[PDB]
Amino acid sequence: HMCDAFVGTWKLVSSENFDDYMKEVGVGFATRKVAGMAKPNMIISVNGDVITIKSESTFKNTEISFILGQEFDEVTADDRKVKSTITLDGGVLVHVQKWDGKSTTIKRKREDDKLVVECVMKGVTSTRVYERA
Ligand SMILES: O=C(O)c1csc(CCc2cccc(Cl)c2)n1
Repeated sequence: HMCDAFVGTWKLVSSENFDDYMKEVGVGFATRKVAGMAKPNMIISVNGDVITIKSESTFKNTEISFILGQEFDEVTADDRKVKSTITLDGGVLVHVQKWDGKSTTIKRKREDDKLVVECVMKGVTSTRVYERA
């Protein structure tokens, strides 16, 4: 029952500062523009100890499966090859990505009927709000 409130299909409804976040991560112009235009559906499911997060959009379809606290190698939608660890901290899913001596954290939180995604690198944050599909 660890992630019960996150499970489901969620659709993007708002975004703030995502272009700047992507600039900080190092994403190039054309990818930023097409990725920024995406309106992803995020699909979260749990089977035993294995969590799966899919993100589907006209930009890219991604899928990760993982066990909490257990690192995995990930190819991000922007084509970074990162070492990722996802943990639950106080009811927040905390997704840390390490690559080329850099780090970024993606937090996923349930707030009211929304699923809020907060993306941080260095002092640049982006907040993206999803609603049930
Ligand atoms: O709203 C989302 O699901 C969301 C926000 S950041 C993220 C990781 C994947 C990602 C996609 C495009 C550019 C970069 Cl730099 C990172 N996913």
